[PDB]
Amino acid sequence: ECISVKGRIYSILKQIGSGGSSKVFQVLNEKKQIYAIKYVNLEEADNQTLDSYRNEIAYLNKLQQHSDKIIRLYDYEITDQYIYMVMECGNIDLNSWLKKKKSIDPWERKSYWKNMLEAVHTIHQHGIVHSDLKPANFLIVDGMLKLIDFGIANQMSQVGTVNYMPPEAIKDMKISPKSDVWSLGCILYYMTYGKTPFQQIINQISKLHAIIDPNHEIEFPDIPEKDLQDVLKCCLKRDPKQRISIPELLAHPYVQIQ
Ligand SMILES: Clc1ccc2c(NCC3CC3)ncnc2c1
Repeated sequence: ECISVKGRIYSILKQIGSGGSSKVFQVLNEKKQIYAIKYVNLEEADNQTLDSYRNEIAYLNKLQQHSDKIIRLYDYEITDQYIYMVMECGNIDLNSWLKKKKSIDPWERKSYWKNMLEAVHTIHQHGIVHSDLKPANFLIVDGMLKLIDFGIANQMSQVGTVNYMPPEAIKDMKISPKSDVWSLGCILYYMTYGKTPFQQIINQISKLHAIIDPNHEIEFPDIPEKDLQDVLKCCLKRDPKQRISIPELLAHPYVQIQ
């Protein structure tokens, strides 16, 4: 089984990415170099959907040259019927790795955090707020985290967590770069304490109520890394104005010292 993209033939090893109008394949070029090919079927896509797809592709292509913490787009083919994207394969996505992980090495966690800040800072610098950050949006490649997507794509049953959702998004029923800081904060909180801040709340309506409720205090059990603890408290402030920024996070002792 094979796919051609801009003349070049790729043999398929397996399917990574599953279901929807979109599939991801692990593939090899004729020199046996490994890649991921993202395949999108465009037959049922309206113009607004199409426009979001072209817009994410254009941004991914542009911002590549600005950080190596953003996934590599090598090439693509795009017609009225389909998109093929030839991309960096990597080793494993962050969520699948975290699921099979007993505990995280403090050094690795700090390193992943640095990568995540770098990727997200980069998109913010070009006017993009992701607004839907989770572990699955990060790919581990040679012990480096890379951002897989920018959250621009429009649309593609018991999945789609609200665990990383910021309070101002829920009260808004504005989104800003601080919204990404919250979700990053929930990812780091999960890498620190083994769960996300509101993961205990069974009912989703209740969960959303806890997220926005000032009287609902998030717990920050004492840990050896006091700087890590402070990062979490700064990221998980409900008021976006008082929430720490990415530039402030990049100067934080947690990422700078030792
Ligand atoms: Cl676009 C893209 C590229 C690679 C992905 C990936 N790679 C890890 C799979 C073991 C090969 N895992 C999950 N999603 C991916 C998405």
